[PDB]
Amino acid sequence: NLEPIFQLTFLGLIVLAGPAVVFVLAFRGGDL
Amino acid sequence: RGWFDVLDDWLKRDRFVFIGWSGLLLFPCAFMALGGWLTGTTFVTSWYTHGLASSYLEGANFLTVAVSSPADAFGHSLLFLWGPEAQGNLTRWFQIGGLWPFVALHGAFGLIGFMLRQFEISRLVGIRPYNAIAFSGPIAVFVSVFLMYPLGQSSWFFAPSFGVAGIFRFILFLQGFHNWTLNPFHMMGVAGILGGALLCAIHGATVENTLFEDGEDSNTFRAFEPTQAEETYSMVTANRFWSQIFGIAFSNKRWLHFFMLFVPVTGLWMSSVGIVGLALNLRAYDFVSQELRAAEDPEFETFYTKNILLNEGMRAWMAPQDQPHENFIFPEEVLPRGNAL
Amino acid sequence: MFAEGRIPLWVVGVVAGIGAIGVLGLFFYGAYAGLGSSM
Amino acid sequence: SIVFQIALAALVLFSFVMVVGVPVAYASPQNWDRSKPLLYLGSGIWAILVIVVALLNFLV
Amino acid sequence: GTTGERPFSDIVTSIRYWVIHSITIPMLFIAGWLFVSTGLAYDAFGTPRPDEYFTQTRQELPILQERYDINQEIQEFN
Amino acid sequence: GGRDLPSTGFAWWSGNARLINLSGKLLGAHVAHAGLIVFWAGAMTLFEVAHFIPEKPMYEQGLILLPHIATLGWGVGPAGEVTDIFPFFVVGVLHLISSAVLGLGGIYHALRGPEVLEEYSSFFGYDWKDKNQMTNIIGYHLILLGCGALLLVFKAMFFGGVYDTWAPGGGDVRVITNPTLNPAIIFGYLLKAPFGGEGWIISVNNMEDIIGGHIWIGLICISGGIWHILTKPFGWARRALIWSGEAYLSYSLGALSLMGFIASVFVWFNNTAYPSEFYGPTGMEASQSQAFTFLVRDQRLGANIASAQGPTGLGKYLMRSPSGEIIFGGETMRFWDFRGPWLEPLRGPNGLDLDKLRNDIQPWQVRRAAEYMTHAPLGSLNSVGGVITDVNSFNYVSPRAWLATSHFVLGFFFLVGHLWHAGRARAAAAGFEKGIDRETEPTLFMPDLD
Amino acid sequence: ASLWEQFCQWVTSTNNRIYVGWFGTLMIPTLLTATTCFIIAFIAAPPVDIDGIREPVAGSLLYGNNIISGAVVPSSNAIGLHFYPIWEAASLDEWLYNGGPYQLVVFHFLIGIFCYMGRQWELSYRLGMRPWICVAYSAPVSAATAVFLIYPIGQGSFSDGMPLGISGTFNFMIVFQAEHNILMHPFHMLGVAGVFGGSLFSAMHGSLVTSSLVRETTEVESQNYGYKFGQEEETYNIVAAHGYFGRLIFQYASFNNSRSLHFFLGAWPVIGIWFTAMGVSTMAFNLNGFNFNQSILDSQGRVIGTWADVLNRANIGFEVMHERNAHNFPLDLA
Amino acid sequence: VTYPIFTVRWLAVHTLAVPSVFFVGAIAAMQFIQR
Amino acid sequence: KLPEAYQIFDPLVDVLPVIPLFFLALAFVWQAAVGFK
Ligand code: CLA
Ligand code: CLA
Ligand code: CLA
Ligand code: CLA
Ligand code: CLA
Ligand SMILES: CC1=C(/C=C/C(C)=C/C=C/C(C)=C/C=C/C=C(C)/C=C/C=C(C)/C=C/C2=C(C)CCCC2(C)C)C(C)(C)CCC1
Ligand SMILES: CC1=C(/C=C/C(C)=C/C=C/C(C)=C/C=C/C=C(C)/C=C/C=C(C)/C=C/C2=C(C)CCCC2(C)C)C(C)(C)CCC1
Ligand SMILES: CC1=C(/C=C/C(C)=C/C=C/C(C)=C/C=C/C=C(C)/C=C/C=C(C)/C=C/C2=C(C)CCCC2(C)C)C(C)(C)CCC1
Ligand SMILES: CC1=C(/C=C/C(C)=C\C=C/C(C)=C/C=C/C=C(C)/C=C/C=C(C)\C=C\C2=C(C)CCCC2(C)C)C(C)(C)CCC1
Ligand code: OEX
Ligand SMILES: [Ca+2]
Ligand SMILES: [Cl-]
Ligand SMILES: [Cl-]
Ligand SMILES: [Fe+2]
Repeated sequence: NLEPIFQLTFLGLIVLAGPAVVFVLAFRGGDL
Repeated sequence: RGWFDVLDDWLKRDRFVFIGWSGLLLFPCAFMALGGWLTGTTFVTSWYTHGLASSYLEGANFLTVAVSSPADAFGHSLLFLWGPEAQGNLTRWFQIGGLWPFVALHGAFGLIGFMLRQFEISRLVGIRPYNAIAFSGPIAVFVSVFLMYPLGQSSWFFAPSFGVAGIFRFILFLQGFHNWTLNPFHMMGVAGILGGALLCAIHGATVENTLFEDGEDSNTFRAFEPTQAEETYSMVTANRFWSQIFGIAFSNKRWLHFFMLFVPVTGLWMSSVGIVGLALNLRAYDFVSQELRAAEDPEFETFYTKNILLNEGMRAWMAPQDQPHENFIFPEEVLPRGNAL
Repeated sequence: MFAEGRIPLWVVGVVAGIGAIGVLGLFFYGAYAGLGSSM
Repeated sequence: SIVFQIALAALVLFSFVMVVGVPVAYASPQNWDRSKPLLYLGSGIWAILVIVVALLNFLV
Repeated sequence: GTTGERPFSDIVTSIRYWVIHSITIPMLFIAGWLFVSTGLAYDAFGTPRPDEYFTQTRQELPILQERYDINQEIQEFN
Repeated sequence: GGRDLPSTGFAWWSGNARLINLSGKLLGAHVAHAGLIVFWAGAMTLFEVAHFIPEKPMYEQGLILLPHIATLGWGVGPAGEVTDIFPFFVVGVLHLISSAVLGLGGIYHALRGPEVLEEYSSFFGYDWKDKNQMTNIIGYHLILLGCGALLLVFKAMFFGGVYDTWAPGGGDVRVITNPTLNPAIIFGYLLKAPFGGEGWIISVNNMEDIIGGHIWIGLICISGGIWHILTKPFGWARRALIWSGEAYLSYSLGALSLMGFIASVFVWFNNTAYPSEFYGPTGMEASQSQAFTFLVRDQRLGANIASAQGPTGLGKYLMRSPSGEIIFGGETMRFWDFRGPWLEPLRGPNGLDLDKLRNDIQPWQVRRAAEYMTHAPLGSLNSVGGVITDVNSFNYVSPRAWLATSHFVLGFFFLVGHLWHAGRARAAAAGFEKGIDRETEPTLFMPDLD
Repeated sequence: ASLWEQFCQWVTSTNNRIYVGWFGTLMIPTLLTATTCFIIAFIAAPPVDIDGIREPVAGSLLYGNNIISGAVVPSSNAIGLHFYPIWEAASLDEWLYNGGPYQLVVFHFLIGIFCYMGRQWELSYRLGMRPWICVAYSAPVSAATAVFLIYPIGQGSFSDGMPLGISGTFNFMIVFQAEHNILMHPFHMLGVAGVFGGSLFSAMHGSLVTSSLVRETTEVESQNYGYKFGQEEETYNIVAAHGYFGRLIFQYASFNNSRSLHFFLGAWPVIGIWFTAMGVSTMAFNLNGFNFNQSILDSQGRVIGTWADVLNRANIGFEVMHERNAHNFPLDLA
Repeated sequence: VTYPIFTVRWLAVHTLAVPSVFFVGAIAAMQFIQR
Repeated sequence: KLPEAYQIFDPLVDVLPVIPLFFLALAFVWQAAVGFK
């Protein structure tokens, strides 16, 4: 089916969201 | 410079992984043992030796994989790949349990190599070799349990299988058939291990809670320097604390650390002596006086006699599956069991 | 990234840890599917 | 009924955008002049989104 | 305190290590995969496939009993 | 405030200790964590709703939040059958959205808001030594907790009532009209032995007592809130206690450990605030049900269960408790204190009544006993139900088991945390939390013990 | 000044050979009570009807037990979790027959050990120490509380508490395995790691310190006399021990900070024991070890055994025999 | 600067890591075997 | 299950509750990016 596929897409977007925030702050020079 | 000394120089170089002469024995043998165990638990079955699946390939998990002991039909055959059983056929060698002696023997020689490494490095750096002496404990356990016990028994089949649930099976087997808990030598082993853990905990905590104020941070870890000459914690305060709490205390640091070595090592050695006994079925199975009294007096019950009954039940119910080569056939009506259960 | 020519070590750590978490998740998923799943 | 699904997906997309932006906006004092109003704006919009969804729950 | 070799952090933060390994590591992963998925592991190690634990003529455990002739015994077990 | 070891004296792994004196940053951390709590509530509720089969009992489906909502009287009717799935969904949604708001506020305070609040406002600024301000915050929060208790009371009285498993005609959502304000009962609950047959407050067995105790709790909490707003700690309290942020944390940790232990016991034993309709049987209930199931079966087969002696000479089906009551035989003799709505119609003044056992047992009671016996809170860590020697085909672990185990573990580790922080708070107040000063090592000025 | 102040000064005095303290004012009476009763009962208690089936079990030496088989027997299953003090028995003989000594001893012992942990904190405070030895002690206390209090509570009877005897301990363990599969419980696995590793680290630390002792003696006298009580100079060479160990495994795996090393020595067994205590405490609520019975099926659907199935056979054998007369109904729920 | 690439350490690293990754790929593949 | 209008985002509700685990992980990620100062 597609339930694991959709589930994994949501999970991966979530997994990236946090590290993406940290990486953007580190690269653009925001306070950390 | 003779070739021997040139080799000695190369082997004893200061590198990330010290090799030494002992490494010649340790590293290939340790690698064989570890890779054999991983290979067996990943790919190799026990279907023909035990009638059991024992690898990830068959659906088992970390808790249920094992390099299982070889078939009981081989007695104490060393089961070389080129031996008369497998005759050089690697697949058959896997199927008959050749991996068990492979892992056991390479591990025994890797253990030898590791203790030789302890000796070699101690000699090179210029310290006393008490680490090797301490490691003799694990060596005694490995020799007694993985070599001496099965050699006393009918075959390697009754050796512990190199797996988590295999070890648990060995443990329960020793309880049910040998009453190993009742064995005074196991009792001394238990005392040694529990006392070693106690000593570890209490010493670590005592040191951490009698530290000297040597820094300004709430983080006291950065107030130590490995080259500092002075004690980093107060032995005097520690001694007073434990004297008033427990009644007695260490006053000699050297004695304390020697005791921390002595306790678990002595425990391992005593339990190894007990296992040697069990290899010959020389068990501390029973207290004859209580057995006789119970056989005559049907009102006499102790926790000892209860444990005997548990052992009887375990043997009868487990033997047919645990010893499939025996073709034990126990009809349902001969199985011992309590009421309603 | 923040410095040219090298990867930050923490970026490498995050990626490797995500991969390790993924392999562990795959093994735990496999405990419930296929062989060894009791079904 | 498809408008309800569209509003739901919009709310999830804007919640993702918010989850990403809000910590960066609060953690960049230098670009705080143009990210303080956006904050306001976005919050309002997110609020509006929730409201729409709620109403559409009873419309669908 | 370094015995001579390059520090690991240096190596694994370098571009070249990753150009090499973004290939080598997945290649080994998928080689192990294929080793399993082609059935090669079953044949190499003699491990039964799920349909070969029992046969239409042997319904019981194929426990070895012979001390030296295990090849024939295994082949008769199938 | 610094954000590294040299300027704070705390390592990264103790980095939150850096917040002890940054009141605004600490408020941000607290609000963001509250957001995490509310987020989990909402997300877990939505997950459970999504994974809910509304005609299969809740306890068979790994649900711990939906039973809480059902017990409150939302979405359930007689015997606990799920009427409307929408209230569960609304509770989950509301928590999720407010969690978003709480997280935003916590992030604001932790990341951009003022570092400390004391020079911005006297009302929200606080100092740990400010005994008056600390008691003011206790007072505000005591008022809020009293409000929450009265919210439960209002739901039970005027907003549809709560689920009463003891309801006549069958357990059902009913409106509590006569809560017991009688202080004798309410506070004699607190005086009952924490042992078998008494069960200190775990033994509360009727929604009237629960609602009346909550009315009392609301009044006590609100009056204590006002008391602490308008007073400062007395001399005895000032002399006995440590007055510091870590000390207050340690006190709360002790409190939390106590509460966690109590909740684990509560869910394990109590079937009133935790109806077995939603949480499944208690272990005691399941044992009693097995005894009842086989009493009924053997009686239908013709066994005279009154006079049948078992192998030991005690009655197979019935026996006496040590105080004389007629109870189920077998090992379940230990569980004779059990009371459940399906068993009490057969209990007389002396215990189990032979006449009711012989001609009052209903088919629904037989069905309930079978269900409860087969859902005994026994199960493996990988959720294989039954006794541990059973095989893999029954995927069940009681919610009571999950809740009791988790809350016992949390209670213990919060006792450990209390010990850690109480010891540290004392040592820091006395000024030796960083080690023994070599110059003034106290033991060196102490006489030798012998 | 006042009589109360003088008493306070006495109880909290760091000059007492044994520190008393406020926690001591509870520890000492309760521990002495538990000890006196334990000795008397172990020697001379009559048999106890542990299973509540009028099948009394002889625990004391005078009734035919040796030291290994003797025990203070847990109170009767008929009592369950009821409070059974001496004054609730019609006679001392009744109290003894139903296992009252077990309850007396256990309750006093548990009060005493919690007060012992409090007393450890108290003395560390009086001596100006850091306060966390009692935290390490909370691991054994947690385990003892699990086996004497929490497990009986979850199971609904003090009859299911660990007996106060050697063979009784073994019986407890065997039945616990039969009913909960503790071996296959990861918290017990962590406890085993805790104790095996604690012994490993004890041996390792002791051996490295002993190996790196500074020469201060001759080959005739004990090297222990090289250390003098109350010296600040270090009695061993930690840098030489680090050199050895970092070459035994590799450099970065060896501690060179004694403080971090001793923190690790404290933390490892303590955490392991906390986990195994929590394991016992949660199996008290019958959340048992892993059950992989019949997890592996062949393609047709026949079960292929694993070592877990063999372990289950052993567990069943233990289970069907335990308390052989106590069960009337087919499921061991209580 | 300019350290050797291949060493005894390199060999000790790979001797373990390389079969480890191969085995992990094999076990991953195992996860999707059906009976 | 979820009421009918919402079962397009069933696979998102399936993963929502584990998010606080990721926050705990993100704390360590952030500390790793700052070099664990
Ligand atoms: C509930 C968990 C929690 C919370 C609420 C906090 C909160 C805080 N910590 Mg912290 N910490 C934690 C766990 C937590 N910590 C853990 C587990 C560790 C061990 C790894 C630490 C170790 C630690 C150290 C070493 C320090 C702190 C510090 C701080 C404070 C400053 C934060 C900062 O400036 O860094 C900035 C980080 C960022 C800007 C990265 C982005 C973070 C954002 C908030 C991510 C949010 C994502 C979210 C999905 C977006 C939703 C927004 C909206 C749409 C809803 C702050 C109040 C510092 C301090 O004490 O200040 C003096 C400090 O030095 N902590
Ligand atoms: C316990 C939680 C808590 C506490 C103690 C504070 C405290 C503070 N906040 Mg903050 N905040 C919070 C949560 C909290 N906040 C949350 C969840 C958000 C996200 C919406 C915010 C977003 C926020 C912003 C953007 C700002 C503050 C500011 C402030 C400071 C000034 C307060 C003030 O005078 O405004 C006035 C107070 C009122 C007008 C009272 C209104 C009460 C609320 C809003 C209405 C609802 C009341 C409710 C019924 C009571 C119970 C709540 C219920 C959920 C149980 C102050 C120290 C300001 C600041 O730092 O100044 C420099 C500021 O800029 N907060
Ligand atoms: C979380 C809520 C909360 C908190 C943190 C506090 C905190 C405090 N209160 Mg309190 N209080 C509250 C709610 C709260 N209160 C409510 C709701 C009321 C209304 C009834 C009161 C009415 C009140 C009064 C009249 C007083 C306080 C006082 C105090 C201060 C010292 C009291 C003390 O030492 O504690 C601990 C208690 C003791 C040290 C006395 C010993 C109590 C017994 C011996 C403990 C035994 C308990 C037992 C083991 C547990 C079994 C449970 C049950 C069977 C009893 C302290 C800061 C005192 C103060 O300073 O005045 C401003 C004070 O005189 N409060
Ligand atoms: C409300 C409860 C509470 C609060 C507010 C605090 C707050 C604090 N504690 Mg504390 N503590 C608590 C409960 C609490 N603690 C409990 C219950 C224990 C017993 C275990 C402790 C034991 C403790 C110790 C030993 C120390 C503190 C310390 C501190 C300070 C800094 C801690 C820090 O930065 O965290 C950083 C966060 C981490 C390093 C991450 C820890 C991760 C844990 C160990 C595992 C998480 C397991 C969890 C169940 C999730 C499982 C994951 C699974 C999926 C794999 C800080 C003020 C330090 C201190 O004393 O400061 C002066 C310190 O040394 N605490
Ligand atoms: C009180 C807390 C609690 C309780 C009682 C439950 C109970 C349950 N959950 Mg749940 N959950 C929780 C919190 C809780 N959850 C949290 C915080 C999350 C966010 C991650 C979730 C997300 C979640 C999902 C997605 C699912 C569940 C499911 C379930 C059911 C199956 C349980 C299971 O097999 O898990 C397995 C057991 C384990 C994995 C063991 C966990 C052991 C931890 C690591 C203990 C930590 C030890 C200690 C605290 C370490 C710190 C100490 C330190 C000092 C060293 C069950 C009723 C399932 C279900 O059936 O849905 C309907 C399901 O799919 N939960
Ligand atoms: C058999 C044999 C042999 C040998 C071999 C070898 C030696 C090999 C090998 C091998 C190997 C050597 C393999 C390996 C492996 C591995 C693995 C299988 C792994 C794993 C893992 C994991 C799973 C991990 C996980 C984790 C954890 C849990 C923690 C944290 C995270 C991580 C992820 C890290 C020869 C040929 C000689 C001959 C014949 C016989
Ligand atoms: C500060 C800090 C921190 C912390 C943080 C936190 C703690 C947080 C949080 C937060 C939060 C707490 C959040 C949140 C959120 C939420 C959201 C964002 C939401 C939403 C929404 C939505 C979108 C929904 C939707 C839906 C609906 C409507 C219903 C149906 C279903 C669905 C889901 C679809 C850390 C540690 C990192 C570190 C650094 C510092
Ligand atoms: C709602 C409810 C109810 C009610 C309840 C109540 C009414 C309650 C209460 C309660 C209370 C009213 C409580 C309490 C508490 C207390 C505590 C918990 C305490 C304490 C203590 C302490 C902690 C102290 C300490 C100390 C000492 C000992 C001395 C020195 C100083 C210090 C502070 C350290 C009932 C059951 C009816 C039913 C169910 C529901
Ligand atoms: C409600 C909702 C939402 C929200 C979400 C959120 C709220 C968020 C988030 C998120 C997050 C919050 C994420 C995260 C993450 C993470 C991660 C993935 C991590 C990690 C990792 C690691 C692997 C680490 C590692 C390490 C360690 C720990 C050791 C050392 C260092 C290192 C770094 C190596 C959305 C929008 C979806 C949509 C709608 C619904
Ligand atoms: O009591 Mn001593 O162990 Ca506890 O599981 Mn039911 O109960 Mn009797 O049968 Mn098996
Ligand atoms: Ca779904
Ligand atoms: Cl027994
Ligand atoms: Cl029974
Ligand atoms: Fe030491």
